[PDB]
Amino acid sequence: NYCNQMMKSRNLTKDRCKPVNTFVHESLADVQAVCSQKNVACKNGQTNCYQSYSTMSITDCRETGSSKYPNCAYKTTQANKHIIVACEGNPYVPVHFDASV
Amino acid sequence: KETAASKFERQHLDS
Ligand SMILES: [Cl-]
Ligand SMILES: [Cl-]
Ligand SMILES: [Cl-]
Ligand SMILES: [Cl-]
Ligand SMILES: [Cl-]
Ligand SMILES: [Cl-]
Ligand SMILES: [Cl-]
Ligand SMILES: [Cl-]
Ligand SMILES: [Cl-]
Ligand SMILES: [Cl-]
Ligand SMILES: [Cl-]
Ligand SMILES: [Cl-]
Repeated sequence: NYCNQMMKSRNLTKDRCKPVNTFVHESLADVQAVCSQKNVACKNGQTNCYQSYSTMSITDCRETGSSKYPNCAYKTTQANKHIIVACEGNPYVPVHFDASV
Repeated sequence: KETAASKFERQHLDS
């Protein structure tokens, strides 16, 4: 499946099984653009989080209950959701994927 | 050495 393939290729399952990961099917520039969209509170108390005006194409990858390194196994869920990112730096760009809504 | 912005792109972007 896509999750197993992309998780491996992107070095999230080569040296562990990362329990959860989200992939966004939008251009890098359109995701970066989120950092000047709607400012929202972060879960951690900071306020450098931003929510996309638009829903975006995303794939959620979540480890199965039986999955165990090295034989990582994922469930793949596809959705169109608003994304929430934490932004930082100069340029002010996404550094953490927080949630999808 | 990968930056935080680099790590986000690798982990999350699949344009
Ligand atoms: Cl990683
Ligand atoms: Cl692991
Ligand atoms: Cl982990
Ligand atoms: Cl994620
Ligand atoms: Cl791109
Ligand atoms: Cl958050
Ligand atoms: Cl909360
Ligand atoms: Cl803050
Ligand atoms: Cl989730
Ligand atoms: Cl959906
Ligand atoms: Cl942060
Ligand atoms: Cl950095």
